[PDB]
Amino acid sequence: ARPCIPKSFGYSSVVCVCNATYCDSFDPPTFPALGTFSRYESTRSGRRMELSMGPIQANHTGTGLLLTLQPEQKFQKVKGFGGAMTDAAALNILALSPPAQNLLLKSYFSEEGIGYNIIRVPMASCDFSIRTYTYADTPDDFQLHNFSLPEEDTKLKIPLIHRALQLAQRPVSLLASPWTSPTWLKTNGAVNGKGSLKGQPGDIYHQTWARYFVKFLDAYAEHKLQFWAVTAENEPSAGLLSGYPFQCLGFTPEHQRDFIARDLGPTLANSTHHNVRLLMLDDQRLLLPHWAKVVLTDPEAAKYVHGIAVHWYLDFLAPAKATLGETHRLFPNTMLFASEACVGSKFWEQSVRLGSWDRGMQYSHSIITNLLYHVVGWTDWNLALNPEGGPNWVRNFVDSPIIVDITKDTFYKQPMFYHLGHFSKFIPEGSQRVGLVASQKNDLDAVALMHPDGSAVVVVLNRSSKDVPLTIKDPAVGFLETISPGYSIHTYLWRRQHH
Ligand SMILES: *[C@@H]1O[C@H](CO)[C@@H](O[C@@H]2O[C@H](CO)[C@@H](O)[C@H](O)[C@H]2NC(C)=O)[C@H](O)[C@H]1NC(C)=O
Ligand SMILES: *[C@@H]1O[C@H](CO)[C@@H](O[C@@H]2O[C@H](CO)[C@@H](O)[C@H](O)[C@H]2NC(C)=O)[C@H](O)[C@H]1NC(C)=O
Ligand SMILES: C=C(C)c1cccc([C@@H](N)CN(C)S(=O)(=O)c2cc(F)cc(F)c2)c1
Ligand SMILES: *[C@@H]1O[C@H](CO)[C@@H](O)[C@H](O)[C@H]1NC(C)=O
Ligand SMILES: [K+]
Ligand SMILES: [K+]
Repeated sequence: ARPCIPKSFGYSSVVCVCNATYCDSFDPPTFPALGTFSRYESTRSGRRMELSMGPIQANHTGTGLLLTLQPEQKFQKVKGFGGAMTDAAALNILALSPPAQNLLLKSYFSEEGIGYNIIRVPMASCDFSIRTYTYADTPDDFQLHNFSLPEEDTKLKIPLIHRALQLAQRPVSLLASPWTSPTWLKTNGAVNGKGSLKGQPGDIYHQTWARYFVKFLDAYAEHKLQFWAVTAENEPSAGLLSGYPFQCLGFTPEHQRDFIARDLGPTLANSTHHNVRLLMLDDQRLLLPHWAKVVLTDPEAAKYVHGIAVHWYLDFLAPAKATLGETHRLFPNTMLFASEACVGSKFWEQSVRLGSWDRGMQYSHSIITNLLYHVVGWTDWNLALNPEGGPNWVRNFVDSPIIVDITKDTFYKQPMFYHLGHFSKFIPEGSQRVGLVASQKNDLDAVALMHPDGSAVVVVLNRSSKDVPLTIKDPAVGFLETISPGYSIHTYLWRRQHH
């Protein structure tokens, strides 16, 4: 439709520039006819999800790298992909002119963009807020008569979510997560710092907190928004830490277990929102498998927990097999879901690196990692930030796939945007990961899935500098002869028919 207008800021690759009159976009999605494949290619050298087509061939007589699809080796079904409508994201989006706002939202949520189908919604304030508040700051309101949504919700987040839903053809799922409770429910009486709910699960404090989730869902439902899931707390481990700088609420895994079993599970199940799924953890992966063991081996907690939400701070190393792998082995029927990821959080690295191919590769490598370890979806953090990586009331700035420069009424689509889009655009909800076997050792990262309609999608990431010729074999269908250029990412799509 409209190509990337590239701009360099001195990092390893380019951003695509959008403004009030222009943004890069795709034509309406169509599949290549049976016997043809589509390839979307992005490269450090500047290609941005460029479409080409090739033939599927009956024969192959190379001896080089062969990737054989395993369409009958089935893994997890995919929920989807998206990002977070924080106060910071909403403020940044709405600071653009109406035309630029629309082109930003279409970039993420339209079929002429990358087809996001998940939005994570903070329950009141977090670090990516400029005001500290909860929905029930009036103290000792245990029946939550004064619970209400402030303008951050009613004027900023909710209208933007509605606009996103209008632009999407794919059903969008919302996920809610709280950072802090009202301070009068907390041992330390502050939004931040070390502190937990007062008392113990099953008591008035805990019941009030569970009821606040229902009040939140009720309030959003009054605005005609329904949630797919909630998490039991954003990063519950954070509130166990002395001096924690911003909004938090500390739970040990035992506290979370008992809160879910006694309070949050029963309260949600008793409500009109009983179909909303409950995800535990919502925290970093080295807390697994221990946290899953503590919560899910209690049958009274386990019956309320639909899944385990994981956060990915891509700046930092941690094992995958020992965390996600072991958790899936122990609890295969409890889905894993990546509810937050970000990069740029180290104080000594530039929060926003406009055009960083490396940060793009961190996004796609993380997504592939997640999908190969059974994770059913992947959710970015802030949908948009300013060039400082904000706003953020504690200056905990980070990067975002879209960076807004309001002085030019312009926004920049980072490599991260395209790396995420190589997945989000091409993996409909209900797709199933399938196997993909390499004939020889190689430097590529790849994942294969099957759409609900049986079509194939393969993503190939090359983090190496070398162009790698390869062949994809679909045993039902034939061979795709291709190349994975150095510092590229490709998505391949084709129709599958059997004979
Ligand atoms: C939005 O960005 C576009 C693309 O850069 C601007 O349009 C370009 O303007 C330059 C300078 O006149 C032309 O040489 C290009 O040919 C234009 N490109 C296209 C695709 O039209 C546009 O002026 C910007 N809009 C605003 C409101 O600033
Ligand atoms: C379970 O859900 C029902 C709502 O259907 C709750 O019943 C309401 O309780 C409030 C007081 O908390 C009353 O003022 C309403 O009149 C009740 N409504 C109905 C329709 O019965 C019930 O309290 C909930 N139980 C819990 C949370 O333990
Ligand atoms: C191209 C194919 C099909 C392929 C088959 C087997 C192995 C490989 C490896 N070169 C890389 N893998 C270990 S991986 O692709 O399985 C992988 C990549 C990732 F980004 C995160 C991860 F945990 C595993 C490639
Ligand atoms: C494919 O393979 C066999 C090799 O013997 C041959 O019969 C056939 O003509 C080849 N070429 C094509 C285009 O199918
Ligand atoms: K209030
Ligand atoms: K930083």
